[PDB]
Amino acid sequence: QDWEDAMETLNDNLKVIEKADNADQVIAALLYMLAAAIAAATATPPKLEDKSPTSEEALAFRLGMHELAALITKATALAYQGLVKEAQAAAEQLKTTVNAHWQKYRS
Amino acid sequence: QDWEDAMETLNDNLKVIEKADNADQVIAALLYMLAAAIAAATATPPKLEDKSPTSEEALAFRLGMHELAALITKATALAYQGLVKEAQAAAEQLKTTVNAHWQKYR
Amino acid sequence: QDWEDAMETLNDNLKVIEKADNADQVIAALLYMLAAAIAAATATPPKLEDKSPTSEEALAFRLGMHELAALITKATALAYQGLVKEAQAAAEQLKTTVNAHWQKYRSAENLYFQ
Ligand SMILES: [Ca+2]
Ligand SMILES: [Ca+2]
Ligand SMILES: [Ca+2]
Ligand SMILES: [Cl-]
Ligand SMILES: [Cl-]
Ligand SMILES: [Zn+2]
Repeated sequence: QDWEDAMETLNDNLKVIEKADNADQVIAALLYMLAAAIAAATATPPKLEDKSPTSEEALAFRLGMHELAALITKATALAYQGLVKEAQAAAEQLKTTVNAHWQKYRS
Repeated sequence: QDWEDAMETLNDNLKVIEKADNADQVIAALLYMLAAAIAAATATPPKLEDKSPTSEEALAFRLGMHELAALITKATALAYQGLVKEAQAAAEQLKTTVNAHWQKYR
Repeated sequence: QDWEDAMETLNDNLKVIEKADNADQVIAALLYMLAAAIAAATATPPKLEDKSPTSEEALAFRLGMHELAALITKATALAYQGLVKEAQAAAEQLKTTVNAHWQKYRSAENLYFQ
């Protein structure tokens, strides 16, 4: 379970959420995303492979992954309330923040 | 994410929890609190604007927010078991922790 | 005592999961585990009592606790889907990682000079 694997899991579950039809499928997908976001914050992306883990740059990376976890959790709260369309809209929005982090640290 | 709005979200959802009649209302509110607590730990509160992000003081702030997330999650477990009164009581203790954190870092 | 207490909570709920008969029992236990894993990442284990909290070694400990939280959350996703046997199997795998972390960071005082 490396960083790219966690990012792939985020991508795959975003596509599941977009096609889902009920709250339970959305919530399951968001829980898998939350697990991947937490895992990604413990992993080292390509751009940081030889950086000091206590560097400001590495801390910023980990905080960015926590930002994703916060957005995923808020979308989970919406879906738990039965606001499924709202949770799907929230997932579509956080896709862009996930993409920002993916593009910043990949390769 | 910004720290002040996360604190407001925590405060708002504590009041939702106090008024709640069933476990699902409590769980949803706790999930909004958990998202806010996670978000708050990625921000720099006013008291830390003059400190390095890698400082001991900034780490203590982020660990404090993680402590809050841990308490929220435990209250969520209680509410998931249908222990609404116990979850509301855990949330009352949560309020003290949130208040203290707000006063320390505002 | 905070770190040891959280490790005890993890172990206690792994047994709950092993004995569970439905998804809701597993989910509640995993949520208690997730709370304990998050709490443990704010604690200082015996092996780190003399180290700077901003040290690389303290950070590696906190990341190891986050690794547990990620595994617990994945098991929660399985149980939320109703895949109870699968979540219980994930929890058994989790026990191995919990034990590894416990052995790494617990006090080794009883083994000194053996
Ligand atoms: Ca892959
Ligand atoms: Ca791989
Ligand atoms: Ca406002
Ligand atoms: Cl976290
Ligand atoms: Cl037992
Ligand atoms: Zn964290």
